[PDB]
Amino acid sequence: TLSAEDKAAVERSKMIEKNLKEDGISAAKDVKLLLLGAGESGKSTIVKQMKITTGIVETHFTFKNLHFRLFDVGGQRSERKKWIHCFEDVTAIIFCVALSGYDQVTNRMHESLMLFDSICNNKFFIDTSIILFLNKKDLFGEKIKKSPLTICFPEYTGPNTYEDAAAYIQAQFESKNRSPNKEIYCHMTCATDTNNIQVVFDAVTDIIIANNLRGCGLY
Amino acid sequence: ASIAQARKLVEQLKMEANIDRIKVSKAAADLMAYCEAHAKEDPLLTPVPASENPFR
Amino acid sequence: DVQLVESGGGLVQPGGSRKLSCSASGFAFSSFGMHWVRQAPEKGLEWVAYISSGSGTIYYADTVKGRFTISRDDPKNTLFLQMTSLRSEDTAMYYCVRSIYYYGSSPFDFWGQGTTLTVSSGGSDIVMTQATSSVPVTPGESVSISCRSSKSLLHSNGNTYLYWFLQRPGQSPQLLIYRMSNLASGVPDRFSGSGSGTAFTLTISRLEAEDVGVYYCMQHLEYPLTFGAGTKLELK
Amino acid sequence: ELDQLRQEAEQLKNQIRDARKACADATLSQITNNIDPVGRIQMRTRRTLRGHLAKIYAMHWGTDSRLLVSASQDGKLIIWDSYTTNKVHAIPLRSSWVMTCAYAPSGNYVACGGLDNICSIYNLKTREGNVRVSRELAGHTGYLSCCRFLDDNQIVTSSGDTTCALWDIETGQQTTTFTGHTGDVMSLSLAPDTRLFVSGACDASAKLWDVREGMCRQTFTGHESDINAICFFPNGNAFATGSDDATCRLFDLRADQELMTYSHDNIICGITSVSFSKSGRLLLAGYDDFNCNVWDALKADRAGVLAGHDNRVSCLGVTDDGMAVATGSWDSFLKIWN
Amino acid sequence: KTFEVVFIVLVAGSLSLVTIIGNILVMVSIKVNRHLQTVNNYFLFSLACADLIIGVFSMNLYTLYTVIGYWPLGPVVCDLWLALDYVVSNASVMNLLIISFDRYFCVTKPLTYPVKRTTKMAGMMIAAAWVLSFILWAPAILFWQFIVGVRTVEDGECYIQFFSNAAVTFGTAIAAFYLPVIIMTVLYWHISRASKSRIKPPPSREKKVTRTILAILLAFIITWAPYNVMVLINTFCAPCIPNTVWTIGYWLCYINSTINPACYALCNATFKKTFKH
Ligand SMILES: CC(=O)OCC[N+](C)(C)C
Repeated sequence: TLSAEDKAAVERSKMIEKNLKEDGISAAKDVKLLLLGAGESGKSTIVKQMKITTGIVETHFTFKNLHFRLFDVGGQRSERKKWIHCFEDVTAIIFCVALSGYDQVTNRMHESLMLFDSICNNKFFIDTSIILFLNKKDLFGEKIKKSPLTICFPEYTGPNTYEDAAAYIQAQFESKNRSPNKEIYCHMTCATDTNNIQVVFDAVTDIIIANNLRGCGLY
Repeated sequence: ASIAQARKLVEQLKMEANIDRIKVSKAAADLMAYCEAHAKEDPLLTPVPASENPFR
Repeated sequence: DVQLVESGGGLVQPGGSRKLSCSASGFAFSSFGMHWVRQAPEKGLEWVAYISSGSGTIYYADTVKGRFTISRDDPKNTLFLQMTSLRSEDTAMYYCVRSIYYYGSSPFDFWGQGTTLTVSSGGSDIVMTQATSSVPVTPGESVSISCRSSKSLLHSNGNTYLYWFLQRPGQSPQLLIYRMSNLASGVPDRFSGSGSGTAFTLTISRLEAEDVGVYYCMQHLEYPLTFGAGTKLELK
Repeated sequence: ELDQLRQEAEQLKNQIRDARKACADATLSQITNNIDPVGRIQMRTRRTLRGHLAKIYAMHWGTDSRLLVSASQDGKLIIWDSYTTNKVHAIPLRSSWVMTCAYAPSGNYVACGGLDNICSIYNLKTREGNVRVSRELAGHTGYLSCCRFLDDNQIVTSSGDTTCALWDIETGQQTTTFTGHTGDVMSLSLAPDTRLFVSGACDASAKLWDVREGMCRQTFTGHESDINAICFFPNGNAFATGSDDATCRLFDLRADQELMTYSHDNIICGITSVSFSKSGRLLLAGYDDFNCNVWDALKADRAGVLAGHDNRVSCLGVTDDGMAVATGSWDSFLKIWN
Repeated sequence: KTFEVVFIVLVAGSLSLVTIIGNILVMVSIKVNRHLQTVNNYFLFSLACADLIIGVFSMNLYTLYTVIGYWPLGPVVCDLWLALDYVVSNASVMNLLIISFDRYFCVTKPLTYPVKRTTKMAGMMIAAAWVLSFILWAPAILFWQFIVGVRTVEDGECYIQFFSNAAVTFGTAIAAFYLPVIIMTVLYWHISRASKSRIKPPPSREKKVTRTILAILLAFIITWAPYNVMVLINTFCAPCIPNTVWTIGYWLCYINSTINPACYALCNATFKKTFKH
């Protein structure tokens, strides 16, 4: 041993290593999310309906013995690629798109499509699944009854009803990923909706299960 | 307006454009002299025997 | 700010028992190592026990093993000593010391105030000798105090575990220089220490009337900790 | 009057370029055609410090070349002992997003910062035991990138709001602010005399500031992308900037122009950290392709590779006596090499 | 006679070469590739070592034995070889069982289990498997004759002596085969049931999981079944079993060792991407 105490130092090291391990174990039951989108896309609405100043602003909430951490990073008005490398390893990415993108700021829907394409093909987010929220679904009905959809997508060919147009929009958004290791979940959400935490919960559980299956080699 | 910004930029350039510059030959000879005048005191390019190495 | 106050001493018949308490307030008690040190009515200081942070390792002196028990309750930041079957040689004043340990720390930095205790009538240790006993001094003069050991205190790590303490009359000891030439916190620059292996010295420059007392030397190379007889300084 | 001032600035920059062209007569490669190559510098891992749980973003050595600091997004700022691989302190942070750290030259204080726009200062030698937060500086409007200690009383920080500042820790006030950059500032290195410093930004430019008057002195522009790391030469008359275009260059202060570039067609990933050796004969540069490189700074030829990390190396630094070099990557590990 | 022996020797050599090549490929692939190296692969490493040892030693020596017709090296080498063969076979089975337990705990307890399973726990489990197999097999095989105080192995054959004893061979066979297979099939049923889709032409995620589960379980059972069933009918009435079937059986048990790199170490696409080299 030849230690000259010089041995309570080793004891102290072991105690603080134990503290590090205990802190690490207790910090693995909280899910880390990341909220992205654009202005007037309703991304603040989903925060408002979820229960319970520069820098990172969070929406700290919990649901059903699983803890959540929603990081809203829209307030960082600087270069995006210089601090998104530290935001990887999140469980999922929440993307909010407004269905009433029928005007200039180009059409807002095209900007949302381009931004979704940019975010689902970034080198740090090639393997992180995305949960997609289609906001303002009540306005969309009257907007499409009054005005046609061909203003946004000229090549649209089909019925001008709610269902077919909504399916076309959803397919257009879901046809932006090329990696077989990730999935896109979608949901049509009104301005005022009953449940939106259950949709995050039952999607994050599926993401975690799929990641565990891939890691074990059983996938 | 932009007049103040342009004035600041040109003042900065004029202040910077009045600095003495030595020849590159001297600015490289000094670097090489410093590099070769401290060769014995750098324990990285000259490996140290395990008798005095504190990490092994 | 930092306070160590004890209680539980008095008159005890031989063969009885007593429980001593050390209640601390003003620092992180839960991450410190605590000792117990007793002092005879006329002799020097002697080490008693020790308990580490987390109550991992406990050590005892040779003359109290099996009779004394040391334990701590850090949620209520108090330290205890349970004593059983007292003898006539256990009458002394008991102190309470804190000994935080890591790379570069200063052990034995704060000392308690002590509780008296009187009882009526009913080999491998590193002995350290201080040949000097008592010398007269005058203000403005420089003196040197020497403390020698029996085993080399220079460990292979390059450290030399020698501690110097000062005990002014009617007061608790302070830490002057630790292991073996570092200057403690709050002690003036006048004091300095030097030595090698088994011969050590303490240098005092520009002595005043406030640094008069008895000086003690301790070793921390291996338990049990051994003190010295101490050198007394008095005005000429 | 905008056009007239634009023409004046164009004339000024033309004069700058003409003077730079005139002041150059030869290249550092030509004068160094005779010196002896350093050969293959093979270095081996001595210690591996495995305490962290997430990716490591910053690391600073101690003045005595034994104690070490590291930061990560596990929320911890734990300082190590290199010789014995012991842990001596573990400081929990308020914000998990940390991208810089510092360790005071005297050894009493450390610093930290990140996406929270705040530089925190901790006291290690407190009287009551555990480490405590001393100051919480908040004057920047963007994320911090690098902070260095002038002494125990004043610190200098660089942020992503295109500004750098010098603080007074006792009062907590931004004593001086440095401006002139265009994009985010990502690096900072102090002179040996701590009388001036440099900073590399995301507009592919590096400036030479002065800590007294708070005015930029020289501007160097050779790169093609953002600059991510700067370090002075040991003699304090040159610095090396590692940028994001998979190249690093050496600039000289007096000559006011580039001296030599260190590139290789087999290298495509960008730089993350740059440091020198005690004599300046070696340049060590971290890389995005999961390993580190050693460059013969006087000959611009590779002289070794430091492999052993399986992710991006984000921090790098040699000790103050030149005995060891430490690297830390995103795999939550940290290595020591001799 | 003239051609049958050379044909069976060629077949045995081909299978041995396949086994060795697959195992060494697994071993090199784990080490060289950073991605491929993970804490959930040390079990595959241990399984590869066990398969390699079984392949080389058991396959080659048993081929020599079955061709020439009698044990050359005498009872001591026979006992040592039998002990080594049985120990490493049980080590392989225990490695499979540990892998099944790890998968079950990782899937059913998704968040907390991966961090609670430190790298030391993996080594502890591998050591436990190897040591348990060693204790179960080697001492009894080596010291049964000394204990019972008599020796009956004929000088013209090499087979374990306590097969005549009923209870001991029942205990060993019942444990070694019937316990891990039941545990594995129960755990894999639980994994497959808890791996559906809970939301609201690629194949559904449950389809691939069930395909892999069936592949693994069939690959184990079809190979290891014939040997252990003949032991139970042998212990009561020996003459029922013809001599040829025993070799085929003892060999299938060896063939099970050939496909472990395929069933377990060719599900991750990284292995196949590396294997293109
Ligand atoms: C352990 C066990 O019972 O299997 C037997 C292995 N075999 C057939 C290769 C000897």
